[PDB]
Amino acid sequence: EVQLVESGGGLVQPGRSLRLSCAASGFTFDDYAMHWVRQVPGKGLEWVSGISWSSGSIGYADSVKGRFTISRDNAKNSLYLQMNSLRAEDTALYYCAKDRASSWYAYGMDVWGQGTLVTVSSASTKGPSVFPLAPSSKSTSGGTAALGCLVKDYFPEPVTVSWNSGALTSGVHTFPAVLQSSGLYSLSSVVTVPSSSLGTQTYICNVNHKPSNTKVDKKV
Amino acid sequence: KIVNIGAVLSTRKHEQMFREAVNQANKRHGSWKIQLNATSVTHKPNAIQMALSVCEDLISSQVYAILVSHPPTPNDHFTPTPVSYTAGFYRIPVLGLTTRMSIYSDKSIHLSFLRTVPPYSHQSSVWFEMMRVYSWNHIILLVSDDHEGRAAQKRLETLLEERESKAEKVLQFDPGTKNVTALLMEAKELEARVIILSASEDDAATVYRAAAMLNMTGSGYVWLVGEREISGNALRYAPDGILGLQLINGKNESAHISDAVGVVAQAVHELLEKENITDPPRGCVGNTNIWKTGPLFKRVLMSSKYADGVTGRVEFNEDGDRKFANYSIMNLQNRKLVQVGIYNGTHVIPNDRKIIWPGGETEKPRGYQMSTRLKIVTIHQEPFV
Amino acid sequence: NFMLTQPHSVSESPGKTVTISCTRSSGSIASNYVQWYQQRPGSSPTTVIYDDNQRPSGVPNRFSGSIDSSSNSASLIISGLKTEDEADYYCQSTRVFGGGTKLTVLGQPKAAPSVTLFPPSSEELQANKATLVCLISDFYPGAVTVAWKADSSPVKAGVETTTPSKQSNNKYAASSYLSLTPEQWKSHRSYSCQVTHEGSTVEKTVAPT
Repeated sequence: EVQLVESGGGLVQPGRSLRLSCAASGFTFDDYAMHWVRQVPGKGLEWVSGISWSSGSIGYADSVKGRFTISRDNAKNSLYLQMNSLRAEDTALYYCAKDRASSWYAYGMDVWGQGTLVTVSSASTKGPSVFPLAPSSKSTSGGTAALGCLVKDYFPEPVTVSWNSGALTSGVHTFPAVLQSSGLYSLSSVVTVPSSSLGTQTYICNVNHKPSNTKVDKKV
Repeated sequence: KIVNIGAVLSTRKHEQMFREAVNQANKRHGSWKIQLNATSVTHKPNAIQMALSVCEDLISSQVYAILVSHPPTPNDHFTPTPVSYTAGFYRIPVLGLTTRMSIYSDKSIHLSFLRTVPPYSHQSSVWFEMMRVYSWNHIILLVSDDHEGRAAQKRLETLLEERESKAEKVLQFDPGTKNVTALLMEAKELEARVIILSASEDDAATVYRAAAMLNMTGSGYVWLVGEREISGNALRYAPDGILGLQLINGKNESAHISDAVGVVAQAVHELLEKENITDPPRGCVGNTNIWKTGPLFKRVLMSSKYADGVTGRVEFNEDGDRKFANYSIMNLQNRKLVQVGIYNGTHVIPNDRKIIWPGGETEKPRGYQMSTRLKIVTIHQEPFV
Repeated sequence: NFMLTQPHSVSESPGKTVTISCTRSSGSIASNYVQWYQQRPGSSPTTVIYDDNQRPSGVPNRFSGSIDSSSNSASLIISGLKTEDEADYYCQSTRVFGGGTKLTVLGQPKAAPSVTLFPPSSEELQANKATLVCLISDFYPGAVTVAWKADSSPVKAGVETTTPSKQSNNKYAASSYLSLTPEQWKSHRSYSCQVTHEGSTVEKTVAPT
């Protein structure tokens, strides 16, 4: 049946070239051109390229000039859009795809491949840094408080964050981290305590990161 | 931008769908480069007058490709020849879709002209495709000869030349000839007992009613007739079990128009990304130079194509005429019309319905009846004989 | 070029009709074939509507297509049900994709989210850095847009926000961080983080010291 098998998704240092190979199965390959669309974390897709059913006709979108090239062979059933001199924006979800006809100027789309992860960023473990997020100026609406500690510059995931050696678990909320342009992660944990606990009690949060081997006990 | 692609067509109703078709074409492969235009005039009465108009109107608008269909009301007496001639100068490709008599096939008298309707000569290919798997090989051929008569048999031999086998004699008689019963004895006195027939409607009727007294019909006398012999007035003359025949689309020009404009749009979208495109002249008047972007256009029209249209999958051969045409095998069973399967092209797929061979038998009788004919011939010489 | 327009997220209970509109800004909407695509989370993308009205073979109808230009717009209409109508909807007309729409099924009642704004730590300010934390949680559905305004206009530089995550209490939580420099932090009189939920926006403001 119709299926565009793609694999070989991984991490590559920026600048170096890449070699992708998407295979097919089922339907007859000749009567269809092969598209190349991709998504990206946090945004939609954009049409890029289409290789003719055999050769000759190759089309590109507005920003597909230069290193963004397409290639394909009709002998061993492989699709060979290969990337060279990659940058940070290239980290996304890549799909090998096929047009409903032997051409691609219509942008007709069906059978949306499987998906591949090409990763291009700065790959290096970084020790987390903790900063005590100060609470409000003794202002409360329902007797609660908003205090916590921030964790920044940690990579790869995951981490474990606990308060006073994990004894206090009620009210804690370890929010999942986010990815920055530098290839690290950052998150903060917020506990809910009575407003009378500010100024008379000390709250300490502990951060654990085995890949980074950094443990900082921060008192907000 | 204004890549004019004209289409000389039938009456206004049959030309109506083009202005709707161009918008779909203008939208699918849309850009600010392919803003086509449509200029069309019906098949004017007479021939020289329209030949003036195609230069007075079409190339006077500096067109780039011409589409032509059959005249609505009349017969094939006045099919448009000058279109292949008027466009013959500038060597621009011309696309026909319904007109079909096999004279246009050879690219020698019509230079460059490709058709989406296949000429009757393919029945010979179809005839081969089924006589292979029918347990008979020896065949008798009968046909007239104006231009197509030689074509069908010659193609049958271009097919039956690589198998080292040969057919029987071919009886070439002038078109519109009566009292031709003399040749029937000459063909009958031969072992092979299967007959190939092809002629015009009137000629078929003549040679048809000129055979009942002579006992050419019955069991072991299977007849081969194409759509030319069946379609027309000769319908109410068939024997009990002759091999009918019928095409798929026929008078369905809308799908042909859609597929043709799609293929042409893809080809011209490739063409706009090519070398210098000569600006078409003002027309017939004044300039009589050579349009250098003529054979380049057909260089890709003849090849590739490979579109997925309503009519199916089109694949033009090395000399125009397409390939892989679906086909509906028909059969006459005592004045009735029943099909036997579907010939998709290059694959034999008959169904499992009830079929009747001439004489009422349902079997595969031998291509040559009985046996024990072989003739010895020696020469008086030596103690050997 | 041109940019389409898709709603951020819509919510509908089972048994009620849902509409998803792809609005084209420049040029006629009908002049280019808008093609609706459905991409379920954690699955290969699929096609639903193309050439502004068409169902692929095997699609059980139930998906129409609106190409009425009106205000140069188009839309997709799905018959009323939420059996497996929780996915991402993508509209493509010609080489350009829309923002995308997320449709969620209605389970527990929707509730207003809680936005917590943390002033940057003095220790970070000593380190020539300024991080503004906008931790928003317990919202339904978990599809909220986080934006920051510099007291007279929205600002997009340095804005970070992770995707909302479901917690053990059948609710959703997200995170937001702002990368700021101390000079810009002390330059402005105040900073804000505005998040819109179910058409309602909650704005929190903080000031230095």
